[PDB]
Amino acid sequence: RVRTKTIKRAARQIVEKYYAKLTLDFQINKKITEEVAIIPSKRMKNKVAGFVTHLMKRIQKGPVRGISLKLQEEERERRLDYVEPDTLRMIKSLG
Amino acid sequence: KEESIAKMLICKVHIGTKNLENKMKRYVYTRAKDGVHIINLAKTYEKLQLAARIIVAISNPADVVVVSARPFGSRAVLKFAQYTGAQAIAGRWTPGMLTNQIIQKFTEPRLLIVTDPRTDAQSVKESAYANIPVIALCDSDSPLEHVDIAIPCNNKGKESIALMYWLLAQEVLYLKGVIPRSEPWNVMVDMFLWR
Amino acid sequence: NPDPVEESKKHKLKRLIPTPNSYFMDVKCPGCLQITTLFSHAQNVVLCGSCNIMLCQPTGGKCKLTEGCSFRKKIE
Amino acid sequence: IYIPRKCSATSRLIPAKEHGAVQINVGMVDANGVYNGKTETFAISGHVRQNGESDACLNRLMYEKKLLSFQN
Amino acid sequence: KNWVPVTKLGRLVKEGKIVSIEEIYLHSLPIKEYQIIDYFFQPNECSHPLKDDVVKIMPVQKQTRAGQRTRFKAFVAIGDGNGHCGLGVKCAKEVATAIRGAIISAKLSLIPVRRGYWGNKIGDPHTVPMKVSGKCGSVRIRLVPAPRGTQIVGAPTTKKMLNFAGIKDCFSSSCGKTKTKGNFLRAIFNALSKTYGYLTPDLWKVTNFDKSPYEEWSDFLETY
Amino acid sequence: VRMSVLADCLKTINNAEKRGRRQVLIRPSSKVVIKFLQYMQKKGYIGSFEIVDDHRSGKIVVNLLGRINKCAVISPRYDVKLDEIEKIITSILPSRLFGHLILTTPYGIMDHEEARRKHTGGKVLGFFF
Amino acid sequence: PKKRRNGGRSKHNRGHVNPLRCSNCGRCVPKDKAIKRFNIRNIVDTSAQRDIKEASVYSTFQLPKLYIKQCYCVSCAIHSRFVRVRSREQRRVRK
RNA sequence: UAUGUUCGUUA
RNA sequence: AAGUUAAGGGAGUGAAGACGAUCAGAUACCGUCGUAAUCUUAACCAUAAACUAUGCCGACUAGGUGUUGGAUGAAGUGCUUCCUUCAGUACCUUAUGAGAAAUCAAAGUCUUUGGGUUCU
RNA sequence: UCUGGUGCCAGCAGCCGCGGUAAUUCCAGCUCCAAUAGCGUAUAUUAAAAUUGUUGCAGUUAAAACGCUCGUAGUUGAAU
Repeated sequence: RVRTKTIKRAARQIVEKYYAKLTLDFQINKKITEEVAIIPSKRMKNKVAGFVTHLMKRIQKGPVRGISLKLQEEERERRLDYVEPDTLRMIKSLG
Repeated sequence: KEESIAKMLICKVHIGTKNLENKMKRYVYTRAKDGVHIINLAKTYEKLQLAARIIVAISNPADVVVVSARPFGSRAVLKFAQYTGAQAIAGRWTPGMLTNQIIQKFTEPRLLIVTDPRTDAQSVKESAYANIPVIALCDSDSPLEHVDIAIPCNNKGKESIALMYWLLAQEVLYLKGVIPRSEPWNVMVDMFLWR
Repeated sequence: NPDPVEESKKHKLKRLIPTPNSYFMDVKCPGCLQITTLFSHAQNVVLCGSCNIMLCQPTGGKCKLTEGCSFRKKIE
Repeated sequence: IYIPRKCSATSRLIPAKEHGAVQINVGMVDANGVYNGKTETFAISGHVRQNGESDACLNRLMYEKKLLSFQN
Repeated sequence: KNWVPVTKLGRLVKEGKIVSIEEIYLHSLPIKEYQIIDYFFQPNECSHPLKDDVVKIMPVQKQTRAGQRTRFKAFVAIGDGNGHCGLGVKCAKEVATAIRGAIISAKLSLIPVRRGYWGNKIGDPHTVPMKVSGKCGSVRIRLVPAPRGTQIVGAPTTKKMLNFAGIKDCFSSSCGKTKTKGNFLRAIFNALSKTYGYLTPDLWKVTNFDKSPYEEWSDFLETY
Repeated sequence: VRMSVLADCLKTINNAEKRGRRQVLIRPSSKVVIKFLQYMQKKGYIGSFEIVDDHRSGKIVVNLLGRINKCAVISPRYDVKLDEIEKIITSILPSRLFGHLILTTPYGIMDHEEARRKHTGGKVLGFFF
Repeated sequence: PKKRRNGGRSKHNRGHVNPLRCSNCGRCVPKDKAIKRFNIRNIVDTSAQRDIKEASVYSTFQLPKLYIKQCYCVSCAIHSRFVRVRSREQRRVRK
């Protein structure tokens, strides 16, 4: 069946704006999609939300390709904080 | 001087791969009995201190870009760009940004720095369309097409690349007035190293 | 730079100034103390002067010589 | 009318549309080893860079100018 | 006219910080925009014009499954008759858009042509200072210097291209299939562009390397 | 068989100059090629050349200045009178303002201009420009 | 116009190469040009291996191998799919 | 690795 | 190679030929047989896509992977490998070299046209 | 890309082509173009033709390297 790039990019454009408002609940994440979006067809209004939920079930498991928000900085800071004979002769030849 | 020498020995720049090549006989000294070549390190030092010496000559550093198509060169080039004023792109290089003036990114430089000519030969190809000189960290087998200042080092070792970019940044800082030559440094190579 | 080239010795014969790779040497067999001249790349069998002993077997190059003897270059 | 600049390595003059020829600028240093706003320039023609000999030619030119003294 | 500043050489010429085209030819910078002639050879407040004319139109078809798919390829020549010439080709479905694109590409292919005096420095150069050859495909063309009173003794296309180049005195000699007008024009253009790359004994003296526009105005692009 | 030593010398000079190698070795030296080289030198097209004079009709090493477009021999050495110097020039030399056609004349190797100023055209050796 | 640099064969420093005969059709083909497959096969399939190795004696008897070493003409090799047509660029790849 | 022919002329 | 002449040889293959098939026909492709030929000696013939479709000699211009035959120097175990070099022989990459292009380290060093020479 | 006539006929056309109902090409009228007291046509010859090449061609695939080697005439021939 697959999904079209129009709905894929419409699903990507959202999330980044109010991830602090998006939450775990599937129904809530559905409702906020029309609450925030502008799509006129209700079939999209739930079809894109399906993929949005499919995207957030990929978080807290690995990289999810996007979303540069307040949650990519704590990880960055936490993650931040004799020899081979020819080469010994090189050292001795140079000084 | 002595400490600055001491802080680069422990790394693995000196080892360079097989494929002796031709235009790097000056930089290689002897191939090991096992068949792995070794770089002089008595030429790498001044090649670095001269590549930085031409980098600083760029009036606004943001006009220099640094490229690395490998993961363990990424953190190095991003950190070098962040610490100095130049800027870097890492990972995949979209093959239009130096000749295609229409694309959303574009942003051509005045100076190009290359982690590996063989790996990101696309950028080295594009430089010759827009008069970009190009410095490159050239391993013992790297091609020298469209390169002028070849820094002879190791291009596959994570620590080697990280140290090379770290002390290139160190030299381009010494060369300006940011901090003097005398004092030892504080920023450690693992701060540059791939995680 | 081809005038002051210095490692032309490893080069092939007829380098910048052609020069034979052969030479001449004297041979002293220990316990024999003989004086005679020998040609590097000698082409035929050769004998001693004091006490006749085989010295070098002629091959396609610098001969096999003997297991002993003190052989010294005649160059000045 | 203009006088096109000439490759410092091969002494052939660079045409208008080469786009492969480059102009390197090297800065010198004071006693303390610090940049001064004055520099010097080298120009390399496109065909040397394409052949890959640009590195050796730059080594030779900078040795002639005593910018670095490892010769070759 | 009213362009939105994006690039750097375009921004540098649009303000007017670059006063001629000789320095950009000197440092061999590519010209990527027709701006670098819009704000350079304006019809008003300018010394000389640029004459655009359409040398040839070629119908050219691809022969797809359904039909033919013919598009038109326009060859145009540009030139100030004073040392600046350019040749441009563009293929498009419609002749009008093909002409416009060819004009654009001819404009940004503009090159300096070394007219070469043969009698006197006081007299203006009138001919090529050179036996210059140019080749493209099979056709090869020779431009040979001529005394001052001559015309351009050459084919009609050679005349038309050399008039734009500003050469008024030349012997032309051709070989190959000059019937292919595109290759003929490109060969003539190649010969013209090789004039400023010959290294005659006059240009033996070494000259200082002047600052590139980018390095000389780098701070001017720093405030934005 | 080399036939012409000068032809070899000039082809080697031209090839080395095209590569831009700045120094070139010509193995079979001769007095004719020496006079040709020093005439090129006098006209300023090459630098200091030096003959390695071994016991074997020695060699020559010349320093190039990136200053020569084409140097070539003309074989056979057509005998040219003073009158057709212009006819040969307009066909060979790239302009009548620079470039030299080298003549061997009863007075020695010389270019077309000085052979004209000294009369006595001769045989054509080669050209360079 | 010279499809292959080597002319479809492997002859150099040679004037004549003695032909062999195709194992499939029997056509004469120069030995340096023939497609040669050294075929080392089991006598029987794996099931018959399993059955013989139990119905045999010595309790360790090893089935002998078959060394065939066939050689085919170009037509027979192409028909039997020992060689493919291959694209123009891949035509140069030999291993 | 059975057989399986032909398509009037011009535009 | 075929072919011709004369002796010999004559297994296998097999121009011719004869059948059996296949087919609309099949004098062909397929099958069974089979003469000349194929082999040897002694004579002819003088032609092949006799082809790298690329005449011969000489010079110059670039890297790498091989490999064949010598020679030099060096080292695991009198043994064995590496380096340099000459002479072959290929291959890969590269051309701000060439070419109409395919492509070519020669088919380059050609309107910047001339090393010598023969044939077409 | 004017008007009539003819309609694969008659005819034109050096070559490419035009002519079966809208013929910018035939037969006419008007107009225009070119050279001009001159302007066409046929044949020959020169340039064009670097398609005879000394200057100055080409020979892997467009025509074209003798099957190969020896070899006389000829042509050419290291440095001093």
